[PDB]
Amino acid sequence: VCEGDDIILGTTTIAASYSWTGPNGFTSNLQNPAAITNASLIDSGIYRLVVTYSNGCVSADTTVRVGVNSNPPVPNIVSNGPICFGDTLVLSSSTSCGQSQWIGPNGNSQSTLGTPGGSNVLWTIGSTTSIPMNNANYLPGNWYMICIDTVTGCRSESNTINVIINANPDTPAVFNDGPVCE
Amino acid sequence: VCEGDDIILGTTTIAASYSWTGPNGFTSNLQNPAAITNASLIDSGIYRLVVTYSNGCVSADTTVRVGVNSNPPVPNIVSNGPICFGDTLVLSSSTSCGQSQWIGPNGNSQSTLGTPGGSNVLWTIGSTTSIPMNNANYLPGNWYMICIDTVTGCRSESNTINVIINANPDTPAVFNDGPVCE
Repeated sequence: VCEGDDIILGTTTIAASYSWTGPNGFTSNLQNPAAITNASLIDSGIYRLVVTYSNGCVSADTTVRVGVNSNPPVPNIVSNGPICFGDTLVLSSSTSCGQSQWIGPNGNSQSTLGTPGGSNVLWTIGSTTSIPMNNANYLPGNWYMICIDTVTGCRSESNTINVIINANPDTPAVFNDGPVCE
Repeated sequence: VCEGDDIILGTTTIAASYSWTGPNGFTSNLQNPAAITNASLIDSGIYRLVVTYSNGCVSADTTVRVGVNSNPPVPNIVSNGPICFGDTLVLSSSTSCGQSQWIGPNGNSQSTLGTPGGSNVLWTIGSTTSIPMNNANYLPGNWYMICIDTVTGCRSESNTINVIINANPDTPAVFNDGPVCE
């Protein structure tokens, strides 16, 4: 499991009494002990179960070994600052992440965050993404990043940045006083 | 352990009953007592364990001695104030710290906070750091400092300062009324 997720333990057998023990004070007498929610690295270890039958016989102790994975460090996103419209928008971070899923004003759904890699500015295979002006996601507003661990499946969310894209003023009109003598 | 960290106790043997005692009211009857979280100096001391077997025999009391280290005092960071761009930025503190890890807008990751000492403005071997204008980290914004105890491994975070770097105005254009008679 990855930190913050739930550790689900339980058995499928039938008995007069159940006895569970484990790491960080864990204990239970049920077939399905309450989930260990918001699991931490301290909860990793060996969970064990012994079962007592109505005939007074006691079964052999068996085990479940639960590993807990760390999430990637919280990344710090840095933008190019108050970029002028038409210039390439670059969002990056110094934190090393396997994959990086960028959440813009259009984010957090499968119709936007399509298959990673290739020409996909919102789901890259490293921490830096470049968004051209001719791109649906070239938008100002609050951006964040999710670091994806490609080995464990763990995710860690970033800080939030306000991307500012400035407008280029219109071609100005220029007028004069009309014909003038030499 | 260092204050704020967790004290993890437990045994590896098999018994009918376990009995733990310790400092600050600690007691448990498990093979793996709940962690003492957010450990304080008051939790330091001798933890002890006695184990009872199913045959009625009781083992000898053994010990674990847990020391708890203090964190460095919270340092007060002082900057040079509203420095003009191009001048050297100095961040310092009166608190004596073994190493000092500076967190700027690019901080808190291994790609930024590289090996301490030498030409590394973000990870020094004392409380004062100087950032030249020709440096990636010469940035305005919210800075903090982490004091690192090089003997115990303990860390203590600082206060937060807003560093202001002012722009130098552009070379002004100057115009006049054109040719004038003597």
